[PDB]
Amino acid sequence: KDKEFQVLFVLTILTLISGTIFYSTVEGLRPIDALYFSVVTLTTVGYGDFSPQTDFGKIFTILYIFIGIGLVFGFIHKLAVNVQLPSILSNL
Amino acid sequence: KDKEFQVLFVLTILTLISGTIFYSTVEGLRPIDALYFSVVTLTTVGYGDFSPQTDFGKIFTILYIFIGIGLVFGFIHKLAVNVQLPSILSNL
Amino acid sequence: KDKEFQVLFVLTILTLISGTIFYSTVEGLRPIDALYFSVVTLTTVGYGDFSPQTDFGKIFTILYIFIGIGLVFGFIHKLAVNVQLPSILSNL
Amino acid sequence: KDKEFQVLFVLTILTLISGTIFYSTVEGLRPIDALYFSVVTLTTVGYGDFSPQTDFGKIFTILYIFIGIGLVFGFIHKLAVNVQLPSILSNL
Ligand SMILES: [K+]
Ligand SMILES: [K+]
Ligand SMILES: [K+]
Ligand SMILES: [K+]
Ligand SMILES: [K+]
Ligand SMILES: [K+]
Ligand SMILES: [K+]
Ligand SMILES: [K+]
Repeated sequence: KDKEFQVLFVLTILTLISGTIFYSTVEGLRPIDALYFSVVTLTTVGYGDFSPQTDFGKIFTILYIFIGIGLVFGFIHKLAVNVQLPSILSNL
Repeated sequence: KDKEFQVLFVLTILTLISGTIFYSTVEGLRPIDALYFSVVTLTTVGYGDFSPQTDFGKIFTILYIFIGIGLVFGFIHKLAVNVQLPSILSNL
Repeated sequence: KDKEFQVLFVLTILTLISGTIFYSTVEGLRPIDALYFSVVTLTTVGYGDFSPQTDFGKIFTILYIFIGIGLVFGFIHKLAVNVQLPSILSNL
Repeated sequence: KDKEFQVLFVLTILTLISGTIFYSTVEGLRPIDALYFSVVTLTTVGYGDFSPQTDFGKIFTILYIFIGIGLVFGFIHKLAVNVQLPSILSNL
Protein backbone atom coordinates (compact mmCIF):
# COMPACT_ATOMS: atom_id res chain seq x y z
CA LYS A 1 0.00 0.00 0.00
CA ASP A 2 2.89 2.29 0.83
CA LYS A 3 4.54 0.80 -2.27
CA GLU A 4 1.32 1.42 -4.22
CA PHE A 5 1.41 5.02 -3.03
CA GLN A 6 5.12 5.52 -3.71
CA VAL A 7 4.72 4.33 -7.30
CA LEU A 8 1.70 6.51 -8.10
CA PHE A 9 3.54 9.40 -6.45
CA VAL A 10 6.55 8.91 -8.72
CA LEU A 11 4.40 8.47 -11.82
CA THR A 12 2.42 11.59 -11.02
CA ILE A 13 5.64 13.54 -10.61
CA LEU A 14 6.92 12.30 -13.95
CA THR A 15 3.63 13.18 -15.65
CA LEU A 16 3.78 16.72 -14.23
CA ILE A 17 7.44 17.08 -15.21
CA SER A 18 6.53 16.18 -18.79
CA GLY A 19 3.76 18.77 -18.88
CA THR A 20 6.00 21.39 -17.30
CA ILE A 21 8.65 20.85 -19.97
CA PHE A 22 6.14 20.76 -22.83
CA TYR A 23 4.16 23.85 -21.90
CA SER A 24 7.28 25.88 -21.05
CA THR A 25 8.83 25.07 -24.34
CA VAL A 26 6.00 24.96 -26.88
CA GLU A 27 3.56 27.36 -25.18
CA GLY A 28 6.26 29.65 -23.75
CA LEU A 29 5.06 29.56 -20.14
CA ARG A 30 7.40 30.09 -17.22
CA PRO A 31 8.18 26.68 -15.69
CA ILE A 32 6.12 27.44 -12.57
CA ASP A 33 3.12 28.45 -14.69
CA ALA A 34 3.57 25.33 -16.79
CA LEU A 35 3.51 23.10 -13.71
CA TYR A 36 0.50 24.93 -12.30
CA PHE A 37 -1.28 24.62 -15.66
CA SER A 38 -0.49 20.92 -15.92
CA VAL A 39 -1.99 20.35 -12.44
CA VAL A 40 -5.04 22.51 -13.14
CA THR A 41 -5.57 20.49 -16.35
CA LEU A 42 -5.13 16.93 -15.08
CA THR A 43 -7.24 17.47 -11.93
CA THR A 44 -9.90 18.80 -14.38
CA VAL A 45 -10.20 22.21 -12.64
CA GLY A 46 -9.44 24.10 -15.83
CA TYR A 47 -9.48 27.74 -14.80
CA GLY A 48 -8.42 28.80 -18.29
CA ASP A 49 -6.11 31.51 -17.02
CA PHE A 50 -3.59 29.55 -19.11
CA SER A 51 -4.61 27.46 -22.09
CA PRO A 52 -2.77 26.22 -25.21
CA GLN A 53 -2.71 28.70 -28.03
CA THR A 54 -0.81 26.64 -30.62
CA ASP A 55 -2.15 23.64 -32.53
CA PHE A 56 0.79 21.59 -31.21
CA GLY A 57 -0.32 22.67 -27.74
CA LYS A 58 -3.95 21.69 -28.31
CA ILE A 59 -3.10 18.26 -29.70
CA PHE A 60 -0.68 17.52 -26.88
CA THR A 61 -3.30 18.68 -24.38
CA ILE A 62 -5.88 16.24 -25.77
CA LEU A 63 -3.47 13.32 -25.38
CA TYR A 64 -2.07 14.57 -22.07
CA ILE A 65 -5.56 14.69 -20.49
CA PHE A 66 -6.54 11.21 -21.69
CA ILE A 67 -3.33 9.64 -20.46
CA GLY A 68 -2.80 11.68 -17.30
CA ILE A 69 -6.24 11.95 -15.69
CA GLY A 70 -6.33 8.27 -14.80
CA LEU A 71 -2.95 8.45 -13.10
CA VAL A 72 -3.57 11.73 -11.27
CA PHE A 73 -6.89 10.64 -9.79
CA GLY A 74 -5.48 7.21 -8.99
CA PHE A 75 -2.86 9.01 -6.95
CA ILE A 76 -5.41 11.31 -5.33
CA HIS A 77 -7.56 8.32 -4.38
CA LYS A 78 -4.67 6.42 -2.78
CA LEU A 79 -3.56 9.62 -1.07
CA ALA A 80 -7.03 10.07 0.42
CA VAL A 81 -7.69 6.45 1.43
CA ASN A 82 -4.19 5.18 2.29
CA VAL A 83 -2.71 8.35 3.83
CA GLN A 84 -5.26 10.97 4.89
CA LEU A 85 -7.85 8.45 6.05
CA PRO A 86 -5.65 6.66 8.62
CA SER A 87 -4.20 9.87 10.09
CA ILE A 88 -7.74 11.27 10.44
CA LEU A 89 -8.90 8.10 12.22
CA SER A 90 -5.71 8.26 14.30
CA ASN A 91 -6.55 11.80 15.41
CA LEU A 92 -9.87 10.51 16.77
CA LYS B 1 -10.95 -6.75 -21.94
CA ASP B 2 -9.08 -5.82 -25.09
CA LYS B 3 -12.49 -6.07 -26.79
CA GLU B 4 -13.97 -3.90 -24.02
CA PHE B 5 -11.21 -1.38 -24.66
CA GLN B 6 -11.50 -1.48 -28.45
CA VAL B 7 -15.24 -0.76 -28.28
CA LEU B 8 -14.97 2.16 -25.85
CA PHE B 9 -12.11 3.46 -28.00
CA VAL B 10 -14.29 3.39 -31.11
CA LEU B 11 -17.26 4.93 -29.32
CA THR B 12 -15.12 7.70 -27.89
CA ILE B 13 -13.77 8.45 -31.36
CA LEU B 14 -17.28 8.62 -32.78
CA THR B 15 -18.42 10.91 -29.95
CA LEU B 16 -15.48 13.26 -30.61
CA ILE B 17 -16.11 13.18 -34.36
CA SER B 18 -19.70 14.26 -33.75
CA GLY B 19 -18.61 17.16 -31.56
CA THR B 20 -15.93 18.17 -34.05
CA ILE B 21 -18.49 18.32 -36.85
CA PHE B 22 -21.09 20.13 -34.75
CA TYR B 23 -18.85 22.82 -33.31
CA SER B 24 -17.08 23.45 -36.63
CA THR B 25 -20.34 23.91 -38.39
CA VAL B 26 -22.67 25.63 -35.93
CA GLU B 27 -20.08 27.47 -33.80
CA GLY B 28 -17.70 28.16 -36.70
CA LEU B 29 -14.58 26.71 -35.07
CA ARG B 30 -11.71 25.29 -37.08
CA PRO B 31 -11.97 21.49 -36.99
CA ILE B 32 -8.90 21.18 -34.75
CA ASP B 33 -10.34 23.70 -32.29
CA ALA B 34 -13.66 21.88 -32.39
CA LEU B 35 -12.00 18.57 -31.52
CA TYR B 36 -9.95 20.18 -28.77
CA PHE B 37 -13.09 21.86 -27.38
CA SER B 38 -15.06 18.62 -27.47
CA VAL B 39 -12.29 16.88 -25.47
CA VAL B 40 -11.93 19.75 -23.01
CA THR B 41 -15.72 19.61 -22.50
CA LEU B 42 -16.29 15.87 -22.08
CA THR B 43 -13.30 15.37 -19.75
CA THR B 44 -14.87 18.25 -17.71
CA VAL B 45 -11.73 20.44 -17.87
CA GLY B 46 -13.63 23.36 -19.36
CA TYR B 47 -11.00 26.02 -19.90
CA GLY B 48 -13.54 28.29 -21.57
CA ASP B 49 -11.11 29.51 -24.19
CA PHE B 50 -13.83 28.21 -26.51
CA SER B 51 -17.46 28.01 -25.49
CA PRO B 52 -20.76 27.95 -27.43
CA GLN B 53 -22.06 31.36 -28.31
CA THR B 54 -25.29 30.34 -30.08
CA ASP B 55 -28.42 28.95 -28.43
CA PHE B 56 -28.17 25.91 -30.73
CA GLY B 57 -24.63 25.50 -29.43
CA LYS B 58 -25.65 25.75 -25.78
CA ILE B 59 -28.50 23.25 -26.12
CA PHE B 60 -26.32 20.76 -27.99
CA THR B 61 -23.61 21.22 -25.35
CA ILE B 62 -26.04 20.34 -22.54
CA LEU B 63 -27.04 17.11 -24.27
CA TYR B 64 -23.51 16.35 -25.47
CA ILE B 65 -22.12 16.53 -21.89
CA PHE B 66 -24.85 14.31 -20.42
CA ILE B 67 -24.45 11.66 -23.09
CA GLY B 68 -20.69 11.84 -23.61
CA ILE B 69 -19.21 12.13 -20.12
CA GLY B 70 -20.17 8.57 -19.20
CA LEU B 71 -18.53 7.18 -22.32
CA VAL B 72 -15.37 9.30 -22.13
CA PHE B 73 -14.65 8.45 -18.50
CA GLY B 74 -15.54 4.81 -19.11
CA PHE B 75 -12.85 4.83 -21.76
CA ILE B 76 -10.38 6.64 -19.52
CA HIS B 77 -10.99 4.13 -16.73
CA LYS B 78 -10.44 1.10 -18.98
CA LEU B 79 -7.39 2.81 -20.46
CA ALA B 80 -5.93 3.31 -16.99
CA VAL B 81 -6.77 -0.11 -15.53
CA ASN B 82 -6.55 -2.40 -18.58
CA VAL B 83 -3.67 -0.71 -20.44
CA GLN B 84 -1.54 1.64 -18.34
CA LEU B 85 -1.75 -0.47 -15.19
CA PRO B 86 -0.31 -3.69 -16.66
CA SER B 87 2.54 -1.94 -18.51
CA ILE B 88 3.45 -0.09 -15.30
CA LEU B 89 3.49 -3.35 -13.34
CA SER B 90 5.45 -4.90 -16.22
CA ASN B 91 8.10 -2.18 -15.94
CA LEU B 92 8.62 -3.15 -12.29
CA LYS C 1 -33.66 0.00 -12.69
CA ASP C 2 -35.96 1.81 -15.07
CA LYS C 3 -37.63 3.17 -11.92
CA GLU C 4 -34.19 4.10 -10.55
CA PHE C 5 -33.51 5.93 -13.81
CA GLN C 6 -36.90 7.64 -13.97
CA VAL C 7 -36.47 9.03 -10.45
CA LEU C 8 -32.95 10.37 -10.98
CA PHE C 9 -34.17 11.82 -14.28
CA VAL C 10 -36.98 13.68 -12.53
CA LEU C 11 -34.72 14.86 -9.71
CA THR C 12 -32.12 16.10 -12.16
CA ILE C 13 -34.79 18.02 -14.04
CA LEU C 14 -36.02 19.62 -10.83
CA THR C 15 -32.47 20.54 -9.82
CA LEU C 16 -31.88 22.20 -13.21
CA ILE C 17 -35.23 23.99 -13.05
CA SER C 18 -34.24 25.46 -9.68
CA GLY C 19 -30.92 26.70 -11.04
CA THR C 20 -32.59 28.10 -14.15
CA ILE C 21 -35.03 30.10 -12.03
CA PHE C 22 -32.36 31.28 -9.59
CA TYR C 23 -29.78 32.42 -12.11
CA SER C 24 -32.37 34.08 -14.37
CA THR C 25 -33.77 36.02 -11.50
CA VAL C 26 -30.83 36.90 -9.26
CA GLU C 27 -28.03 36.92 -11.87
CA GLY C 28 -30.21 38.30 -14.69
CA LEU C 29 -29.41 35.59 -17.24
CA ARG C 30 -31.81 34.63 -20.01
CA PRO C 31 -33.54 31.38 -19.01
CA ILE C 32 -31.66 29.39 -21.67
CA ASP C 33 -28.32 30.76 -20.44
CA ALA C 34 -29.33 30.00 -16.87
CA LEU C 35 -30.10 26.38 -17.74
CA TYR C 36 -26.88 26.03 -19.70
CA PHE C 37 -24.92 27.56 -16.80
CA SER C 38 -26.57 25.26 -14.28
CA VAL C 39 -25.58 22.23 -16.38
CA VAL C 40 -22.05 23.48 -16.99
CA THR C 41 -21.73 24.00 -13.20
CA LEU C 42 -23.15 20.72 -11.88
CA THR C 43 -21.28 18.54 -14.40
CA THR C 44 -18.15 20.43 -13.18
CA VAL C 45 -17.19 21.67 -16.68
CA GLY C 46 -17.16 25.29 -15.58
CA TYR C 47 -16.33 27.23 -18.72
CA GLY C 48 -16.77 30.53 -16.89
CA ASP C 49 -18.45 32.21 -19.82
CA PHE C 50 -21.16 32.79 -17.20
CA SER C 51 -20.42 32.97 -13.50
CA PRO C 52 -22.21 34.57 -10.52
CA GLN C 53 -21.39 38.20 -10.02
CA THR C 54 -23.49 38.87 -6.90
CA ASP C 55 -22.75 37.63 -3.38
CA PHE C 56 -26.21 36.02 -3.32
CA GLY C 57 -25.20 34.27 -6.53
CA LYS C 58 -21.89 33.04 -5.13
CA ILE C 59 -23.42 31.70 -1.92
CA PHE C 60 -26.21 29.92 -3.79
CA THR C 61 -23.62 28.48 -6.19
CA ILE C 62 -21.60 27.00 -3.31
CA LEU C 63 -24.68 25.24 -1.92
CA TYR C 64 -26.03 24.33 -5.36
CA ILE C 65 -22.78 22.53 -6.30
CA PHE C 66 -22.58 20.57 -3.04
CA ILE C 67 -26.18 19.44 -3.25
CA GLY C 68 -26.49 18.97 -7.00
CA ILE C 69 -23.25 17.27 -8.07
CA GLY C 70 -24.14 14.02 -6.34
CA LEU C 71 -27.52 13.88 -8.05
CA VAL C 72 -26.29 14.89 -11.51
CA PHE C 73 -23.49 12.33 -11.60
CA GLY C 74 -25.77 9.68 -10.10
CA PHE C 75 -28.04 10.30 -13.05
CA ILE C 76 -25.16 10.27 -15.53
CA HIS C 77 -23.91 6.97 -14.11
CA LYS C 78 -27.32 5.27 -14.34
CA LEU C 79 -27.76 6.73 -17.81
CA ALA C 80 -24.45 5.23 -18.91
CA VAL C 81 -24.79 1.81 -17.24
CA ASN C 82 -28.56 1.19 -17.39
CA VAL C 83 -29.35 2.84 -20.76
CA GLN C 84 -26.34 3.41 -23.02
CA LEU C 85 -24.57 0.20 -22.02
CA PRO C 86 -27.37 -2.22 -22.99
CA SER C 87 -28.12 -0.52 -26.32
CA ILE C 88 -24.40 -0.61 -27.17
CA LEU C 89 -24.22 -4.32 -26.34
CA SER C 90 -27.46 -4.78 -28.30
CA ASN C 91 -25.88 -3.17 -31.37
CA LEU C 92 -23.12 -5.80 -31.24
CA LYS D 1 -22.71 6.75 9.26
CA ASP D 2 -23.99 9.93 10.85
CA LYS D 3 -20.60 10.03 12.61
CA GLU D 4 -18.90 9.42 9.24
CA PHE D 5 -20.88 12.32 7.83
CA GLN D 6 -20.28 14.64 10.78
CA VAL D 7 -16.51 14.13 10.53
CA LEU D 8 -16.28 14.72 6.77
CA PHE D 9 -18.52 17.75 7.27
CA VAL D 10 -16.14 19.19 9.86
CA LEU D 11 -13.06 18.39 7.79
CA THR D 12 -14.59 19.99 4.71
CA ILE D 13 -15.38 23.11 6.71
CA LEU D 14 -11.82 23.30 7.99
CA THR D 15 -10.42 22.82 4.48
CA LEU D 16 -12.62 25.66 3.17
CA ILE D 17 -11.68 27.89 6.10
CA SER D 18 -8.01 27.38 5.28
CA GLY D 19 -8.55 28.30 1.63
CA THR D 20 -10.66 31.32 2.61
CA ILE D 21 -7.89 32.62 4.86
CA PHE D 22 -5.13 31.91 2.33
CA TYR D 23 -6.77 33.45 -0.71
CA SER D 24 -8.01 36.50 1.21
CA THR D 25 -4.59 37.18 2.54
CA VAL D 26 -2.15 36.24 -0.21
CA GLU D 27 -4.39 36.81 -3.26
CA GLY D 28 -6.26 39.78 -1.75
CA LEU D 29 -9.77 38.44 -2.32
CA ARG D 30 -12.70 39.43 -0.14
CA PRO D 31 -13.40 36.58 2.29
CA ILE D 32 -16.64 35.65 0.52
CA ASP D 33 -14.86 35.51 -2.84
CA ALA D 34 -12.09 33.45 -1.27
CA LEU D 35 -14.59 30.91 0.07
CA TYR D 36 -16.42 30.78 -3.24
CA PHE D 37 -13.11 30.32 -5.08
CA SER D 38 -12.01 27.56 -2.73
CA VAL D 39 -15.28 25.70 -3.36
CA VAL D 40 -15.16 26.24 -7.11
CA THR D 41 -11.58 24.88 -7.06
CA LEU D 42 -11.99 21.78 -4.88
CA THR D 43 -15.22 20.63 -6.59
CA THR D 44 -13.19 20.99 -9.85
CA VAL D 45 -15.66 23.44 -11.45
CA GLY D 46 -12.98 26.04 -12.05
CA TYR D 47 -14.81 28.94 -13.62
CA GLY D 48 -11.64 31.04 -13.61
CA ASP D 49 -13.45 34.22 -12.66
CA PHE D 50 -10.92 34.13 -9.81
CA SER D 51 -7.56 32.42 -10.10
CA PRO D 52 -4.21 32.84 -8.30
CA GLN D 53 -2.04 35.54 -9.74
CA THR D 54 0.99 35.17 -7.44
CA ASP D 55 3.51 32.33 -7.48
CA PHE D 56 2.74 31.71 -3.80
CA GLY D 57 -0.89 31.44 -4.84
CA LYS D 58 -0.18 28.99 -7.66
CA ILE D 59 1.98 26.71 -5.51
CA PHE D 60 -0.56 26.67 -2.68
CA THR D 61 -3.31 25.95 -5.22
CA ILE D 62 -1.44 22.89 -6.54
CA LEU D 63 -1.11 21.45 -3.04
CA TYR D 64 -4.60 22.56 -1.96
CA ILE D 65 -6.22 20.70 -4.90
CA PHE D 66 -4.27 17.47 -4.32
CA ILE D 67 -5.05 17.41 -0.62
CA GLY D 68 -8.59 18.80 -0.69
CA ILE D 69 -10.27 17.09 -3.65
CA GLY D 70 -10.31 13.71 -1.93
CA LEU D 71 -11.94 15.14 1.17
CA VAL D 72 -14.48 17.32 -0.65
CA PHE D 73 -15.73 14.52 -2.89
CA GLY D 74 -15.70 12.08 0.02
CA PHE D 75 -18.05 14.48 1.75
CA ILE D 76 -20.20 14.93 -1.35
CA HIS D 77 -20.48 11.16 -1.75
CA LYS D 78 -21.55 10.59 1.86
CA LEU D 79 -23.93 13.53 1.58
CA ALA D 80 -25.55 11.99 -1.49
CA VAL D 81 -25.71 8.37 -0.29
CA ASN D 82 -26.20 8.77 3.48
CA VAL D 83 -28.40 11.90 3.52
CA GLN D 84 -30.07 12.74 0.20
CA LEU D 85 -30.67 9.12 -0.78
CA PRO D 86 -32.72 8.13 2.29
CA SER D 87 -34.86 11.29 2.28
CA ILE D 88 -35.59 10.74 -1.43
CA LEU D 89 -36.61 7.14 -0.78
CA SER D 90 -38.62 8.38 2.21
CA ASN D 91 -40.52 10.81 -0.02
CA LEU D 92 -41.61 7.86 -2.18
K1 LIG E 1 -13.27 24.93 -15.79
K1 LIG F 1 -9.34 33.43 -19.48
K1 LIG G 1 -12.41 33.02 -21.72
K1 LIG H 1 -14.14 18.86 -13.49
K1 LIG I 1 -13.69 22.00 -14.68
K1 LIG J 1 -12.82 28.09 -16.99
K1 LIG K 1 -14.63 34.40 -18.92
K1 LIG L 1 -11.56 34.81 -16.69
